[PDB]
Amino acid sequence: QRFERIAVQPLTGVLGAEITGVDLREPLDDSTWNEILDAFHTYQVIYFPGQAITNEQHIAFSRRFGPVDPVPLLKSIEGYPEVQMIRRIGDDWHTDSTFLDAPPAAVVMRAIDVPEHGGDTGFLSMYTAWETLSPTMQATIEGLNVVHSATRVFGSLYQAQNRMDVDAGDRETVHPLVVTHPGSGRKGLYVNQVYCQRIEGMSEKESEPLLSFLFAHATKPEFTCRVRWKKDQVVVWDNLCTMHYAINDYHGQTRILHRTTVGGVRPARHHHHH
Amino acid sequence: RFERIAVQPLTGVLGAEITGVDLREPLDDSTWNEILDAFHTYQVIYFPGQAITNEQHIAFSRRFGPVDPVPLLKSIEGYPEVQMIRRGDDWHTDSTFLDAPPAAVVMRAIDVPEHGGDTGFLSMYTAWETLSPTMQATIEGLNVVHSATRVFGSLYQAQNDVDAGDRETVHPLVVTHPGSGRKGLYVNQVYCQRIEGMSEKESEPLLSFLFAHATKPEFTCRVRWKKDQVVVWDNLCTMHYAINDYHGQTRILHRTTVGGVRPARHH
Amino acid sequence: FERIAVQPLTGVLGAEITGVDLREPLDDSTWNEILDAFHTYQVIYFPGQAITNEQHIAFSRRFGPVDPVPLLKSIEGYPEVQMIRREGDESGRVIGDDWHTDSTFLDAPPAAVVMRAIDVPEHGGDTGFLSMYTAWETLSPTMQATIEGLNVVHSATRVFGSLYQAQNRRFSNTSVKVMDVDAGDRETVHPLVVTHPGSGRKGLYVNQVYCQRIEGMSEKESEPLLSFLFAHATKPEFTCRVRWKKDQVVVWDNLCTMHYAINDYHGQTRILHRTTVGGVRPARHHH
Amino acid sequence: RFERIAVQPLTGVLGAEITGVDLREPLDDSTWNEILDAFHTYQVIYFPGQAITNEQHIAFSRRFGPVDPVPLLKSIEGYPEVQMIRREGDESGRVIGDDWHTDSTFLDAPPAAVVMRAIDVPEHGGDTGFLSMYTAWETLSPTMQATIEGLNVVHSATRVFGSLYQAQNRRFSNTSVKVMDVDAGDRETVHPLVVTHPGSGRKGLYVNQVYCQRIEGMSEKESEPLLSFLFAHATKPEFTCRVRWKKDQVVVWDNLCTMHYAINDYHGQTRILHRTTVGGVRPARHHHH
Ligand SMILES: O=C(O)CCC(=O)C(=O)O
Ligand SMILES: O=C(O)CCC(=O)C(=O)O
Ligand SMILES: O=C(O)CCC(=O)C(=O)O
Ligand SMILES: O=C(O)CCC(=O)C(=O)O
Ligand SMILES: [Co+2]
Ligand SMILES: [Co+2]
Ligand SMILES: [Co+2]
Ligand SMILES: [Co+2]
Repeated sequence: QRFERIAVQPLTGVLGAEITGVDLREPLDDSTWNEILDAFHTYQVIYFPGQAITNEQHIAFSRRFGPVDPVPLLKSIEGYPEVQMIRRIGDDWHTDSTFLDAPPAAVVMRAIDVPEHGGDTGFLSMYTAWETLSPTMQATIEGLNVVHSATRVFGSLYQAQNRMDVDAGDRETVHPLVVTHPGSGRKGLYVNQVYCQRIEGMSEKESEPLLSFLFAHATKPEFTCRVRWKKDQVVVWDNLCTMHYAINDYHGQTRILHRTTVGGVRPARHHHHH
Repeated sequence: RFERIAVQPLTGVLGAEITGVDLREPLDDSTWNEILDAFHTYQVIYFPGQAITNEQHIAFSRRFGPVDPVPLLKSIEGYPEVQMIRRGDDWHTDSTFLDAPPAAVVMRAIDVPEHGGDTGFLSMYTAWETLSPTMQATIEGLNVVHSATRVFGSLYQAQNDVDAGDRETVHPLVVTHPGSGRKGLYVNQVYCQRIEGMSEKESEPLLSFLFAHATKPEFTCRVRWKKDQVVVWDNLCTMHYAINDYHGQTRILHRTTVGGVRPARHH
Repeated sequence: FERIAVQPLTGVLGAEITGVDLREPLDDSTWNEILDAFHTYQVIYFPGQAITNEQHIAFSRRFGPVDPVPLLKSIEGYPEVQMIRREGDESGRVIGDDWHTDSTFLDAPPAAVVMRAIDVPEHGGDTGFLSMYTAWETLSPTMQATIEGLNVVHSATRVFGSLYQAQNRRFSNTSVKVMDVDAGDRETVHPLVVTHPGSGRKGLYVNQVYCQRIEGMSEKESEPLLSFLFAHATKPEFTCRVRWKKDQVVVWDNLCTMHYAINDYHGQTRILHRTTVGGVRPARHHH
Repeated sequence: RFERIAVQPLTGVLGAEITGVDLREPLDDSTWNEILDAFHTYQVIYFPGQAITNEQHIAFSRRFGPVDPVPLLKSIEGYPEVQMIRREGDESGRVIGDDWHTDSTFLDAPPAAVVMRAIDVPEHGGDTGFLSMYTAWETLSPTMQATIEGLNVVHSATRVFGSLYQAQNRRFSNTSVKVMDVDAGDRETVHPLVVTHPGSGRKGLYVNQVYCQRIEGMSEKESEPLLSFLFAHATKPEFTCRVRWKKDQVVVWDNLCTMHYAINDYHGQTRILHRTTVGGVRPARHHHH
């Protein structure tokens, strides 16, 4: 499509794009914002090189995407509670915090101090993962829901490795296996190995073959892109329709990023129509 | 509840010993109906001590459904419905690559080892019934492509009539038994290739899960063969497994096949 | 066999022993034949043996000293005799319904178990057995050479340790003692391949209930090999199936067999009494 | 380290951009030695702005070893040593190399290296994944390493152009691919599971899903779990890099210690690259007896 106010360079044939010709230190006019939002909706993960911005500017940019909440979480930046420090879940493919009834809609991350080489982030499209399934596979699983919890990350199953709050780790939520993105209207797969326990109404054993197949299917290299971080890069990813993977190939070097979270609504099959 | 025969179940899931009946003789209606009841309930049934003839084996078989005049290479001379079986070891049921596989098989031990050569059986009713309602609802409408390609078609030839080996048929994943009215799972690793409409990759995890689920020991029984034992198994709602632990000994049985109707979800 | 009658159950393992009265002391010649049959057939059963507790204990003592198993409740009056019991009304976890051999989380697991039917269903409640000699002997020479030197980490974590506590499938108070979680998590290491101290034969020694990983490997590294061995050892042709009749006594070798409890008797009482004979540390050689 | 070339590593595991060199020209000894160093270290190297001709591509290739064309691929027009990787705008058939593999491991002596040049490539799309089998090997536990180091693996082309290929329906186009012999597709060779690179002296894992059939001496059932585990382990994203192609980019990869993966995310566009293959020696555990 046509971009007049920004320059967009797609990273692959599936997802990811470099956005230039904008200064995120400044407020964005309506026309420029609308192009950024349509690039976000199309490309699903977008990155802005060369944006030496402040905390308030990071927060204000984030707010264009949706609400960002006065969080004061343990890793909140002092004086700027909407920004968290990320200093280095992780190295399995996932999307963030799917154990919540309403996970983030997006995340906006800024490199503060990063390696010259190493520390890439993989991304993939769950739209493409869904669309490459056969019509029969689609019809078979489209109505299923999946139980998500943090039990293997900070709940009882985690604790039971022998060598946050445990109740909060164990609390289950249920999301559709196939979700409709509230902004693009597109269907995407919604499952991940970090937080998904089982299909709602099935046993774990019953669920395992299907979940394992979907994990392997979604993560084929051709559904993926790889983002390199440079100092002052801003990355925004769609937390509903992508998954990501943190690459730890920079042993012994400092990696510091700041993060804001944009709030979403309950993942759903639709937002009041089909 | 059985007045004309004596029935001793082999396990809590399937299999039963039937005594108090002489298969040399014609069966009156009341006795036949009890045998058919026992067959429908226990799914694999065995009659010890039945020193019968070929025509008697054939006539007993005909009570279950049609048995076809057509000889095979292994037909007994003079008795083309009876075949000699002389000696499998994956769980299967027979000939599911056909549009209409056998409904049942009636096998008679002629000369068999004193120990060794058991046959495992399992119930696909119980395999189906131990799946959660949600798993059931999710897969009940699927159909499965069966062929003999890995037994005597192109895939077999590539690792070791080929057109007949490759010919595909489709059966429901879940079938209703035409006599009992019960639903059972219908899949096996020997002949099932993929789920109709799905790729192989899509299909394999679900098929492998169902194969592993159906073959848990508690869904199973084990039949020992004795001279003159007659065994009948339901070829739709059971699977079986040939145990080869009798290296170097003669094992001869006779078999008749009872014809069935196309496996289906409803009649 | 001159003193006993032995009827093998299959071509791989299992035999019926008759012509013996276990109410009586056994002369040397008869005992030696029973031991021969045990070593050969690996699981042996004696049909019509309406014996008392002292007699069960005395028969057990011929195999080795009595060393009770941690998890099971003792019968009233006899600490060496333990229950396997399930009630008509019970719906909780069934004791033994994955392939295993007993208590492999111990440094020195039982050598053998002698179990007697007290009150059992007319049909239902069989026990599966398999031979780990045969499991080992059907591996290719190259597979054998590849894994013969490996050891395996065993623990009870999924039965009464932290992983058990973390899940919902729960044992009944009926046959099973209250237990310590640290003792459930405690690791022991055994060889993957063991030499039976009585027969001198090599057998595979791994089971899905108690084995966590191969010593020195990660769980991920271990899983393919362990899963392959579990599937390989449990093929039906390596197996037999024992039916219980009232007063049948069964003896199994706890080192070279595995067993499987079949629960196809929902709604019926099943009671058996059991004595456990102590063994020594599993090892690759006894020289 | 580098005085004659500029080297920019792509990731912390493998891959590097090489600039400050003109591949139209012969390379002096000092410059070649640095390129070879970089190749040995980074395992896949790429040279962005190299509008070279066929003779120059061939002459650069010869610095790595002699030219030994790969069985499957079609030669270009005036040059039998230069082969096409090509997919047309229109094409819907099997894509060349869309499983992780290294090339032609069914040969007793597979290629040591490949040098590939972009002729006409999409503006976005058609990346190639690479990974390091040194790093795959080195992240296995010492005990796992000791357990499998002595195994050998049977390779053949049966699923690419032998009987198993003929028995299935997913078909290559006539476009980049020669008509092939089924017996040659089925012919087995055996390589060690762990190989020593003859130039770097480093051990790397040597297994791939395209050509490996079983472990020598084992049944298929015995072999499958180990091979599947190694395939999954070697292809973790952190062992990988992703190379984007620009027109006139020259890429050289080590065919012994890397694997690669062709990404097909450019449905409806032409992609043409030209390739020369450098011959290598029998993979082996040691080059010192
Ligand atoms: O460090 C990164 O690139 C992203 C890490 C991650 O998994 C997250 O914060 O969601
Ligand atoms: O042991 C048996 O009689 C069953 C033989 C068999 O498996 C077959 O009918 O294909
Ligand atoms: O109940 C049975 O059949 C055997 C249970 C068991 O595993 C045991 O007693 O060790
Ligand atoms: O097309 C590509 O990206 C590489 C394909 C491949 O495997 C090859 O050229 O050997
Ligand atoms: Co994350
Ligand atoms: Co059969
Ligand atoms: Co037990
Ligand atoms: Co290739």
